[PDB]
Amino acid sequence: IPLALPAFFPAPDNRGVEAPYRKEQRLREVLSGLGFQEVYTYSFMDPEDARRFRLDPPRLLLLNPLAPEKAALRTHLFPGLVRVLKENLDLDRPERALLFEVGRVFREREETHLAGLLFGEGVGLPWAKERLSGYFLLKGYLEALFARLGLAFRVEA
Amino acid sequence: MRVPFSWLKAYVPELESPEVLEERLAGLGFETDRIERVFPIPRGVVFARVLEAHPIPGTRLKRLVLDAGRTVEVVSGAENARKGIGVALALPGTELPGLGQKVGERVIQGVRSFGMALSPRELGVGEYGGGLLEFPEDALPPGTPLSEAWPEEVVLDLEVTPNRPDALGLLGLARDLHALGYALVEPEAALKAEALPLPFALKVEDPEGAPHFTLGYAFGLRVAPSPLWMQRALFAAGMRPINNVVDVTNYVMLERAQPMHAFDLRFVGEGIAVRRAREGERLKTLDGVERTLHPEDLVIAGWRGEESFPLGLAGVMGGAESEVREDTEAIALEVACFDPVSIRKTARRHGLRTEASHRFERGVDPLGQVPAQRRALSLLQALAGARVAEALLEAGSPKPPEAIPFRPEYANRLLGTSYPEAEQIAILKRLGCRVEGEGPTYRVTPPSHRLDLRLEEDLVEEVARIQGYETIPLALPAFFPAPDNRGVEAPYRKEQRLREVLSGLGFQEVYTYSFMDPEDARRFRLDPPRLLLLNPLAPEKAALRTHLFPGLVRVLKENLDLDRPERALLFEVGRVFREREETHLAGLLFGEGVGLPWAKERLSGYFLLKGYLEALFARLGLAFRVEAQAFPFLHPGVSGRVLVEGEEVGFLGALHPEIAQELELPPVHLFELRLPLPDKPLAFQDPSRHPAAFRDLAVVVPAPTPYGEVEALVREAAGPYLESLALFDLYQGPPLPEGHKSLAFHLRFRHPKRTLRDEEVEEAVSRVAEALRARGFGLRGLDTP
Amino acid sequence: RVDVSLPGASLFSGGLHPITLMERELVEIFRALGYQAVEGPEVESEFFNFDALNIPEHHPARDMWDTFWLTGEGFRLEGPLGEEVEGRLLLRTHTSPMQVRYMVAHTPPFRIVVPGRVFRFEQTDATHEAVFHQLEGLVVGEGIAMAHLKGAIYELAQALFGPDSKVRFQPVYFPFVEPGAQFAVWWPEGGKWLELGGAGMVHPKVFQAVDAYRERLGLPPAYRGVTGFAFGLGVERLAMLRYGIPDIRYFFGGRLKFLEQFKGVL
Amino acid sequence: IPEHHPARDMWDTFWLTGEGFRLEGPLGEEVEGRLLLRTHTSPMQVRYMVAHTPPFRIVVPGRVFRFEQTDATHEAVFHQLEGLVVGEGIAMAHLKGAIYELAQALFGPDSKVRFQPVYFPFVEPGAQFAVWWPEGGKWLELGGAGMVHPKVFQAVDAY
Ligand SMILES: Nc1ncnc2c1ncn2[C@@H]1O[C@H](COS(=O)(=O)NC(=O)[C@@H](N)Cc2ccc(O)cc2)[C@@H](O)[C@H]1O
Ligand SMILES: Nc1ncnc2c1ncn2[C@@H]1O[C@H](COS(=O)(=O)NC(=O)[C@@H](N)Cc2ccc(O)cc2)[C@@H](O)[C@H]1O
Ligand SMILES: [Mn+2]
Repeated sequence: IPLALPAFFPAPDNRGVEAPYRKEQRLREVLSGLGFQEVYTYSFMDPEDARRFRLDPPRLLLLNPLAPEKAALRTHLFPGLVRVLKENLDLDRPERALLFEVGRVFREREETHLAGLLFGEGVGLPWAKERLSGYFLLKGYLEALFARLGLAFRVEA
Repeated sequence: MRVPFSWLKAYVPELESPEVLEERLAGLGFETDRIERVFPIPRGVVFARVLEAHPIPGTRLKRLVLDAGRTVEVVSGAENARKGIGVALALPGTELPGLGQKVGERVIQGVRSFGMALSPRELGVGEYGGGLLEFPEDALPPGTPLSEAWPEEVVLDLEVTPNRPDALGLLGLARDLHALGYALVEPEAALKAEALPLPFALKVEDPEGAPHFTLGYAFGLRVAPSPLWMQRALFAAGMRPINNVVDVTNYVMLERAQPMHAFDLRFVGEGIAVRRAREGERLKTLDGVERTLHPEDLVIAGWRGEESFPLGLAGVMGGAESEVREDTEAIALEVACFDPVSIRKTARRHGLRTEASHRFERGVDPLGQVPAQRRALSLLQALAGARVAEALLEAGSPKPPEAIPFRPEYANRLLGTSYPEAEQIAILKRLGCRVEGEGPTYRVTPPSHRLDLRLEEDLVEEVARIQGYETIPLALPAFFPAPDNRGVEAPYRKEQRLREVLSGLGFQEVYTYSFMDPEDARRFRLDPPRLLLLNPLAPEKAALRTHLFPGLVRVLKENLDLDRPERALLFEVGRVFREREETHLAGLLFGEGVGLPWAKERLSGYFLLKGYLEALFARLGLAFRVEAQAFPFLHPGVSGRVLVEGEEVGFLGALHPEIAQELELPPVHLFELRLPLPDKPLAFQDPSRHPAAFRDLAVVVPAPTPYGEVEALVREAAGPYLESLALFDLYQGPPLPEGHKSLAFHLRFRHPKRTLRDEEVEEAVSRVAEALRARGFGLRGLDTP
Repeated sequence: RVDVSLPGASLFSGGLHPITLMERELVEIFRALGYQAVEGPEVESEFFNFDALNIPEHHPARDMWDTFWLTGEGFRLEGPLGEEVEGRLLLRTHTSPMQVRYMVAHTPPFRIVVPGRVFRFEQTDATHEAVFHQLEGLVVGEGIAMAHLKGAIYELAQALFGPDSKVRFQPVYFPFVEPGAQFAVWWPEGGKWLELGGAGMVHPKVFQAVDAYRERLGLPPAYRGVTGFAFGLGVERLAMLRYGIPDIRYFFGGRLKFLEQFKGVL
Repeated sequence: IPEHHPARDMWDTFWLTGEGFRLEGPLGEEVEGRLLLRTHTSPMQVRYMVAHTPPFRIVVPGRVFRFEQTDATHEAVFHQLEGLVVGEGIAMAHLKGAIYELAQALFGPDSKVRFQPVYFPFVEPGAQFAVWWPEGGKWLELGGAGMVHPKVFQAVDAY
């Protein structure tokens, strides 16, 4: 069977069909550019974590789970990131961490989320003592993020 | 070029309207920049005959007795006002296109001026306002409204690209329209010549300059104003009528892109000599400008006995002397083809651009001369009642154009069309081409007037534009690209990721002109530019930048004066020129720095910039360090070179104070590196799963020692199991040795296959203390928990 | 004076997950061939994941896939046109259903590519995960032939491994194509074939399922006179041999020490 | 585009001076001739062809320079994007197809293109084109184009 390449003008309703995808992808890149480290975590959830993390219980469960710790579909992204923090801390002892993850979440409807995590001493002169960190550091990066995305951004209690 | 609708309509009678015409020319390849309606003439303006012109004693004015139906009197100061001519009378009550002062009957120097006779400018037909319009005395029945013989006109402003010199003639344009299908009407040069000798001779001394040169002979001339139709035509085309003879020469020029000049025989002497000027040879041109000729200028000369004199600038402008005035009875009509380069040079040399030089430069039909002679002579006979000689003086024999191979199949192939053979050939014939052969590859020889038809491809463009570019279908090509085209876009992709990463990190991109101010080589202490412009936009832009930071600094200053940014983090990627053209990346930090807007503590200056850079190269996966090195444009205290993957690629530091001061700027930090950056291939390293070894230790060091030197020694002896080496504290004072400082180091060890025995750990921490002190440094703390 | 060799302010430096990197390179490669990237849902209906793709229940074909079935009410699964689709919920065992979703929502000709997270209940070793990623490709239109499918994969190979690379197609079975095929690309630097994925000419019944569903929805048929090819390949499998990753299980490990090694890789 | 001919007179060139400057050719060779700032991206059309073999499709963005007055729509320093597709059977229909795609991609399905003949010593047929901007209700004259001229291909192989 010979090799060939097709040529045609695509039908009208196929135009601009890739904006959604492109959008999410720029987001990840911007994030990786800002300083966030991307992380991929299984879509599964430990039914018990709905309690540990004080979240409404999962709406979707598996009739055939890989294990009971993976018997449900995650409703959030942070629980997972927190666990990877713990895990990373026990294996290696990172002094800090700035992570993010984009992924599907299931609850009422399947939706896409973006979550991030800051942990550690913060930013400053390695040898010096003063440092920027905690809440206002994270909000610092977020403000930068939305400015880079050209979007209004505010946090109300 | 100006295209008067009704004039063009004389050759293309079926033109639908000026709007459709514009449409038609766009498709043919002629863009019209604008369309104007031009000769609005009020009813109050009528034709009048000047019965008599009387001078008003003691003034420079004349009382004109006009026959405008009834006899009326009018006062005029126009030098050309004289009896025996027709004029444009604005009866009192008329509204002239541009004076808003309704014309009225007024008393001037003793006489009641019943309205006034008009100039081209007053009527609104031309810019000339130094004299009255001069019509033929019998042009119309006295008193008839000028409108009736001078209707409004629509003029298109057409762009005529250099490849269509034949389009600098309205007839040339008409032929193109003919190709589209329109009937074409060529003027018939009805001539009643006489077989007699010409009372002068032709000597073409420089054939290189005048490849084809002809002279016509017209006598018994009755020079007078041109007919209304012709004055209206010339005025619409942006030219000003002078008289019978001159007007005809301009009319024909515009008609068939063939400049021609009439020389009054009184001045020709024994004959016309086409030659180069002698150094210094003078010539006063028609514009009334006394000029000095260059031995390179081709000239139309006359001679008498042993004297030779210039009568005009060949192909550019006629001599002031030889102009045809009213007492002129016989002329020599120059109709030639001049060497484009020569005309070009000459026109430049005297700062002239005439309807003639313009055409001779773009090129002229190498064989249109004789046909043009017939047209002009024919018209002279009809308007000036000229008697014309049957013969012409002719020099040079131009060869007709050659045949061009043409395959209708190749035309359709190159265009992606499928026009039937017959249509293709029918079109080429409408454009005047001769088509020989039965196919598939014909012999097409173009009309001498198309200088732009030499290749088969030219011929296919003809078919496409006449068929219409919109008839060419839309398609997409499909092919496997040739092997050496693969991966050709890595360089580009690389630089682009860089910019994006930078914009992601927090840097704001800036674009700055590639130009440089030669003086800034000094202000910014840089070697002077290697490339300069022979034609700079200005002296501040007379050179090509050798760096990128100077520019960024200036934009900082500029931004500060316009708006008052409290800070700034900029970057720019661009070409720099020095020895070789290279791509650079420069950045700038300025302001208070980063921290809590409301709080006081802040991170900024040098270590802030280096902070971002370290982040940048980490995000790029590249080794990065800065070693102290002196830089003329940098602060002696804060200045270092940048090493990426161990190689020197640029610098980082604070702007030298003196420079900041001369530019009135607060401190500024910056850096500039050369691109493309070093490449380090991903070498995945499976991280050990066993616990790591932690050990702290300080190193007392003399204040002058650079952190990088210590860091390096520690890592070296640190052993092959050193995972991490970080600096967590720098201190100098008590209880340390005056002039000394300690460096708190966090160390980590790890073995890929298993946990490390304290033997291995301490043993290494020792090898370090050895070379450490063996260098000259003290080990304050050791095995610190 | 300042010690310029000293460490600067510790600003964070981010990075992208290797799967993201590999997905991006694959999408870039197919974008150059005119493909557009679109995504589908992870939680899918049995209709889209199976029935529409010609994989009916209680037959050897079903027994080839290891499906994760879901439960729970109040969950809304929207169809290609935002409609409420019904059927037993499940985690998609492949990206192929997005092949039917796209076709009911659009009209040929077109070229799509759809990366996505897929799930399969099976044992995880060094080259097998229960949670991995695939990249579907679908090109539908008048005159589309298997030669075009081969051409596409040939381009993938050239783009991925240079001019000395080559492709190999062998027949294999998929209820959703006919002809069906599995393919490998020649990795010149490693001297061995890599089995990337499956492909073939979209099955007549798939086109029928699409228009039939379009009719239920009130749309006119759109795939009666067209043909098309589609393929599905393993992203992790390609990333592993491309970035030199030895164990597929690292991907979802979340270990920063592992991830940080790709900060450079674009 | 040879010297001392109407064609040259169409461009407003910035000429440079200075020695010790090394200008490398398509294959890193040392090329000679009067240095200047490129008045367009078109030269990259010859550089690429001598360094590669057809068929191929390139696009080359770039900073160009022209000595002319700067108004609201004219700069002495601006940017162009060249496109070049060479290969057996390439036709003007493909050129039209390309621009049609540009338009669709840039302004949506209700967009359209318009080609009119124009002159360029480097193509034949030659053309200028505009794209229909639906949201703004007016044609935009984007650039020039055509079928690469026979002499350009000759200059390339000769080099
Ligand atoms: N458990 C697993 N872990 C990691 N990767 C896995 C995996 N199971 C499969 N894969 C990868 O997934 C690829 C395709 O998966 S498959 O079950 O063999 N084939 C399918 O799922 C079909 N949808 C492929 C297909 C066939 C024809 C088409 O026209 C379109 C798509 C394989 O080539 C393999 O590299
Ligand atoms: N001074 C100026 N400032 C800003 N933009 C400018 C400019 N001068 C020109 N341009 C832009 O540059 C585009 C093309 O420039 S041009 O001088 O008219 N045409 C050229 O330079 C040719 N190289 C175009 C070309 C023609 C045919 C080809 O096969 C390839 C290229 C214009 O359509 C215009 O939008
Ligand atoms: Mn031509």
